[PDB]
Amino acid sequence: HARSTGSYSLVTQQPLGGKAQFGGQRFGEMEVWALEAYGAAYTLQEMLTVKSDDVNGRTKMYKNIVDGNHQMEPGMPESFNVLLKEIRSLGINIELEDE
Amino acid sequence: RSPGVFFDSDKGKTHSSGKVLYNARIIPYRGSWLDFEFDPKDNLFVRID
Amino acid sequence: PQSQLKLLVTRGKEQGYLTYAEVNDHLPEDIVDSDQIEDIIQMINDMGIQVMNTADEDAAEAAAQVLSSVESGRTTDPVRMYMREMGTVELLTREGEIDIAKRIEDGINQVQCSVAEYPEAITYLLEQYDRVEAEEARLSDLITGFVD
Amino acid sequence: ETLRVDPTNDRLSALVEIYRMMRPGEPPTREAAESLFENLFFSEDRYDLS
Amino acid sequence: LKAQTKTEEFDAIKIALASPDMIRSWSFGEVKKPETINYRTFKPERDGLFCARIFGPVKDYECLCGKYKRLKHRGVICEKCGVEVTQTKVRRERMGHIELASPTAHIWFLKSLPSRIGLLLDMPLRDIERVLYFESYVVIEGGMTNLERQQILTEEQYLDALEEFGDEFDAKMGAEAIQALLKSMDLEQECEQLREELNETNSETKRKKLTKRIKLLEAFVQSGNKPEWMILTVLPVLPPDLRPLVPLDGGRFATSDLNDLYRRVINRNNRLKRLLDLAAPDIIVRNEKRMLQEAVDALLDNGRRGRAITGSNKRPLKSLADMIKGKQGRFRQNLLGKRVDYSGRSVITVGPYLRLHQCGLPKKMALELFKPFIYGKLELRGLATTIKAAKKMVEREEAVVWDILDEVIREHPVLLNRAPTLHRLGIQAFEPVLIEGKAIQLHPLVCAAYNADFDGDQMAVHVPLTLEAQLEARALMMSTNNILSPANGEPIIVPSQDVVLGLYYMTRDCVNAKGEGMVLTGPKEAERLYRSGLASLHARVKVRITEYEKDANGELVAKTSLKDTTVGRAILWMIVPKGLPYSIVNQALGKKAISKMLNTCYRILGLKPTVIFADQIMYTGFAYAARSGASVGIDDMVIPEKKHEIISEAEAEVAEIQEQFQSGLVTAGERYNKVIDIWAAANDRVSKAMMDNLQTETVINRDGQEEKQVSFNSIYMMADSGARGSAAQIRQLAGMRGLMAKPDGSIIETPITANFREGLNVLQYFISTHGARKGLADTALKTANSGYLTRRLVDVAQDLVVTEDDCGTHEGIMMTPVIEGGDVKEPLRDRVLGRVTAEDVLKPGTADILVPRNTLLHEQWCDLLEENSVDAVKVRSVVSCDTDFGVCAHCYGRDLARGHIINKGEAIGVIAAQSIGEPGTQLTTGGLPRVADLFEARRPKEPAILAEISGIVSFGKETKGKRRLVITPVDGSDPYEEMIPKWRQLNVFEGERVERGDVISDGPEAPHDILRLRGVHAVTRYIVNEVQDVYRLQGVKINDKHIEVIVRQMLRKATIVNAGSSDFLEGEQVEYSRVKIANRELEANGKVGATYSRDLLGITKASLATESFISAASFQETTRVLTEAAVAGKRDELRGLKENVIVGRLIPAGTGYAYHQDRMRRRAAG
Amino acid sequence: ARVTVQDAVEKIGNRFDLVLVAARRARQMQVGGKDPLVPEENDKTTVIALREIEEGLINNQILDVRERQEQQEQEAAELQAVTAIAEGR
Ligand SMILES: [Mg+2]
Ligand SMILES: [Zn+2]
Ligand SMILES: [Zn+2]
Repeated sequence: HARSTGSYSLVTQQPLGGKAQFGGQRFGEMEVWALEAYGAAYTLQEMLTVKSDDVNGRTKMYKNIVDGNHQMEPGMPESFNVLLKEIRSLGINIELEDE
Repeated sequence: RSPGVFFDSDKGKTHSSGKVLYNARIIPYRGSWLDFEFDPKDNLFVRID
Repeated sequence: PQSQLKLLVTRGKEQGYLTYAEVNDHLPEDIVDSDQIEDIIQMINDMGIQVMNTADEDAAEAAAQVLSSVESGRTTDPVRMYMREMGTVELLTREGEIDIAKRIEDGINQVQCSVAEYPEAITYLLEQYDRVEAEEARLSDLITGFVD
Repeated sequence: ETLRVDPTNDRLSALVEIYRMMRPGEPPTREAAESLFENLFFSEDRYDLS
Repeated sequence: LKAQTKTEEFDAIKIALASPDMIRSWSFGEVKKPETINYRTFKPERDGLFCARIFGPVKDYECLCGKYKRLKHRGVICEKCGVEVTQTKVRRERMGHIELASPTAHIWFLKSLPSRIGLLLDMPLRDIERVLYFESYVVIEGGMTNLERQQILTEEQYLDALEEFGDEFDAKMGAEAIQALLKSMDLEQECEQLREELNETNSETKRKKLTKRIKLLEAFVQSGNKPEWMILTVLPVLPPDLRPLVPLDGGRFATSDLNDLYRRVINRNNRLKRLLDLAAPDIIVRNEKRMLQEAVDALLDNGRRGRAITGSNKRPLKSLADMIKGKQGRFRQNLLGKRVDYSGRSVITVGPYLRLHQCGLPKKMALELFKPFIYGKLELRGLATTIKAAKKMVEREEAVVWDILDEVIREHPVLLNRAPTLHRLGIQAFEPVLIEGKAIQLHPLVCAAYNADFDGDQMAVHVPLTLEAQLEARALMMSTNNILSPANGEPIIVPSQDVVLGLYYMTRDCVNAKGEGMVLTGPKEAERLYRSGLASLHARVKVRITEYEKDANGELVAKTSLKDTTVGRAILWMIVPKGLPYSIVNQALGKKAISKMLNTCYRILGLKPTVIFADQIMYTGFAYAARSGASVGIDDMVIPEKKHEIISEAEAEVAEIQEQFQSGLVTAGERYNKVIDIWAAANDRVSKAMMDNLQTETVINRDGQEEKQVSFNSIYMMADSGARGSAAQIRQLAGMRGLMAKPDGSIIETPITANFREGLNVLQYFISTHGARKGLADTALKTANSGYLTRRLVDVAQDLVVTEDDCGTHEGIMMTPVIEGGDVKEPLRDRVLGRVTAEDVLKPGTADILVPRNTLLHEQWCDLLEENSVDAVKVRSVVSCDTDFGVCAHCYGRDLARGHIINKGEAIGVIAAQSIGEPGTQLTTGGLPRVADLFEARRPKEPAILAEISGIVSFGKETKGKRRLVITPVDGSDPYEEMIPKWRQLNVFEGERVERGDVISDGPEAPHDILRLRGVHAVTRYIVNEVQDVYRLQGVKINDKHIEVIVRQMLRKATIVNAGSSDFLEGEQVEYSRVKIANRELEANGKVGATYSRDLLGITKASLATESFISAASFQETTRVLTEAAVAGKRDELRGLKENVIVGRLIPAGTGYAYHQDRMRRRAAG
Repeated sequence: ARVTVQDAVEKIGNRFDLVLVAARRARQMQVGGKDPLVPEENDKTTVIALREIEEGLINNQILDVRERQEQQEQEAAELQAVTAIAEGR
């Protein structure tokens, strides 16, 4: 199996095969530890942000990939944002401080 | 496990006393379980299910 | 001779471990609840755990466990507290219904008479009917009909 | 010794304690204790070893 | 400069209690209706759980009613139905609310066994609940009459008390009561009273709880939170898109359970409003309030209570706390796993032709993976008009695109990963080589690191998209850049099986062969002699070789001589680069020697030579192994001729002991032991028959009568070379196999006399079955055990990362060889290798400094220490490092994929844990659970008690439960008397003196005791030596380093003893403490500095302590953590690995360390 | 291709900073503001940058100096333009 950019899940935006075109491989915690033991942060950030969970980041990246510019403008992963909303829906006030 | 009566032990680990223990269990094909079991004080007990 | 919950506690501590079934029956006849256990396994588990590896602090994980044992009656489940709270109210007697209804009649008719003794309560109705025949209102929005 | 640890006295009392054990939180009834206990291991409907 | 308002790159995070108004701030409207959609035109009903007016348009930039559909009109609020036309994504953002008719308890705060309302009010739970359900009254601010403030009453009691006092006495019931309670409470006054009361009465029981509560109170005050907010006024509603109503096939819908729950809450609340306006009797409105409480509680956390079930479905509806918690243990989405784009996977194959730095990548796979790159390049050169055309081209697979792919593949690395990822080598970067096929070709030498067989294991590929990812992949994750195990310096690139049998068959000699004894000018004509069939590959021959040495300063010296060697070794020498001695290839070349070859090559010539050398070694290995014609026949396994006889005699023994049991000369158990022993001996006899016979039995002649050497028999060559097979397995092939044990664990006294070469009869096999199944099951279990251990370990370390460079401490641990029992169970050189010296050590004579001060001890240095007789070296360690909140590179050590000293910012905790846990599959009191118990600090079952203080001791009192031991220190007082249970046999001499930490009894010792009584270094030595005993017993190499960092994490906490800054008994960070006292030794009070006591914490307990709550909310229990942090108003500054992973930004380590550093400095500064 | 970064690591010792600096340089080339300091073998900007690190003609110091110079290269251009902005008075 192989995938570049496929479909995406509605609830949380994450790669999901709907066409029998398969969803991406799952990058787990142990794998994250593997990237953590190596000195590679960017591989990991792009792994769990732009390549996957960032709804803006994925497209904003794709345009750069085709433009011939390799970068990332990561933003915030949609999962953690969903968790912000889920926590904040309770009587719990969660804020992002400073600047 | 076949329906009927069944006699077990649970020796060792129970209450770490080495005193063992003994329990009988009546298991119906369909219905409630009838359990009988001792304790360290040698007082017989019964529990449904 | 008695006090219950010690007993499962003191035994759970000396053994160092208790099966998930061991606490259920050894629990007092007071707290039988299913979701009761959920947090109390977490209580005994930070102090000497058996969930069948913890904090050696203990202490307040006992005093608060004794507070939950005293908290063991009211099963909550508002169907219950309701069914019980209404179950106090005494059944009505065939004549008692008439008593109460008569009391109602006395009350309402009182407020109605009090309304009729107010001049403005009259004048308002007059002006309102003056608005009805003036096509500024309708008959249904003033009266539901008189006696008739 | 088991009898010494027995809180009950007569048949009805034991039936009350059993009914209270099976379905706690709610008031016992004579017909309810009898019905339950007879319907547990003694009923041709609710019980079979085959 | 004005700081900022609108979105920037934020720092940290804050969590706290929400105000009703604060809640209303998020809310852009109140949802007044349970309705969702119109049921025909599926558009949302206005102000309902799904609403366009409150939340957002159903379609991008399009008003609901359809008035303004144009992308022009934007900030416009429509006149028909107010909807600002904006992207539908803001329906995933905007919150909502509900105004509750009656106050409602927040179930998380009400019951989460710190019942927060309860311990804030010092009011027991059952009283609070009894109030909430209107089951009794509770006083509030009772003034001065008859009654306590927190006191609770009943119906009659309240009526009576009210009749006595109309005013200046107050009581309520229900949620309103609890709210009035909390609101009326003045924290300041309570504090003022608590301090005094603390000061007056002296009792442990009193002032302990007193001081704890005052601490809690002042914390709650500084939090900014106010008690009232625990009682809900406004209830926020979650955005509709996060609880979708979205349709499906067949016209059917599907929706989150949150809609059901919220619907219940709304309906019951509205009904309560109505019942308030209709003036219902109390019996009713109370019931409605209880129902509302239930509804809200079920909406927030449905875990508690009775677990309301969703419509038509038995399964309990999933609530918001169940949305945060998730399931499958503790997993927060960034933890359990995440689906990732630009990736793939498939079955893998060999591809021996590959260089170590590359891997075969299937054509189609590479096409699909690099698709955007392919588009971009295609329209970059101008082969395609537009992106669409590029798509159409590669979809047509026009012949051109392939070449384009060859461009984008060249310098662009890819990541390869396997399923059981343990150590960091589990993922390795390679360079793609286009392949025709659907399978991924993986370099053989890497098969060791992945633990990947060829039996159908699958591997996954990832693409390093951004520039930084490509460079991270090439300079870090690259195959060739990691040639060494992070656990220990030994090469992980060591040739595996076919290759080692190749070099073994190559480098070797028989007694007589072609060209025996002749002489040749060099390896060239040696190989030239072999390839022409004139000379045998293995023959004793003198040849002229030129070996170099770099022994001159930075310079290669050349020398040449006549070496007595074999044709094969001479041929092999052509591969060996430069300064390596010929001696390395002149051996028999086994799996170990072939490894030490590569290792020495690396520590001498450098990286590149080691790489290319390794490659050539693999190629020649496979080549000559292929040429060797090595096979395995049924006659290759030779059964001892004397086997049957050993069987017979040992079978006589059993009849002897049997006849003895029949005559009663021996008991039953004694008979059993005897027979089992004689059979157990028979096994070893047959084993050491077949072993000699399979070993030296080849008898051949050179020019004489006879002579004998090591056999050229195939299976022997395999087992001996280290290719595969072992004496234990060969034993099971030829000689009889073992004695088996019944499932009971009782070993049968009738062993399996038949072997695999012979036929196994029914019984023997049936008896083997148990051991087989138990083997499979146990291995399958120890997999999970190893994984779990790795998890606890990475949880206890994690954020520990090299931070400073050199702390500059003389402190360290004393390194000597282990010297266990007989000679040297582990050398000194190994222990001190790659480690820095604490202080300059000396020759036997002094004023001579060989190793100055702190210098990394590498191969040459350790060899210099070996030259001299030096028996010990003091070495700096991670456990003794003075650096706060991390480790300095100077103290850590060297070891890495590179032989150089550890880099600044490399995360060593992760690799420590990984390196400890990876071999843990190979582990079997003893075993892996022993390792677990060790790292957990757990006190042993029947421990030994050390002497509390030095000086003469005596046995006091008499027998009740214990017989008291009274200590008598020479100079000091003797308050210390320890009551030692007397039914346990003692050790200590009642008439003799015993030093502190002596043996007052035998048995295992609790590491807490070792720490407290003996020392930090004592206990840090105990752990490492014990766990290393466990590993080394199984033949596992793990450097002391990793275990030492785990230890450092274990002892992280401490408990204060004296005072003058912080509280008495507080468990706190040694880092925090030491920082505060070292800061307090000067300035401040001249010295007020407080004493402490170092404390040993088990790994699972030490993992519990984390500053970041986002981190703790992951692996710990989510609800409790979130609540406990919320009431304290805890501010998470990030700074750690896990939290930054969750929030999805660069890790505060590795490459991102520079970023996080610079940022951390910019923060808390000008 | 560049098989072993050992020499590049040798130059700038941190080895993470190698990745960072080489990334910066590879960016200077990839979206072109600039051109290679060493012959391009068809090696992508990644490897070209790494080579540039190996030859010691590229590193944090050098790059920072060049960029700081360029700030004034552009500052000298706008010198009349921004001084024409006296309308702020
Ligand atoms: Mg396998
Ligand atoms: Zn409109
Ligand atoms: Zn240090």
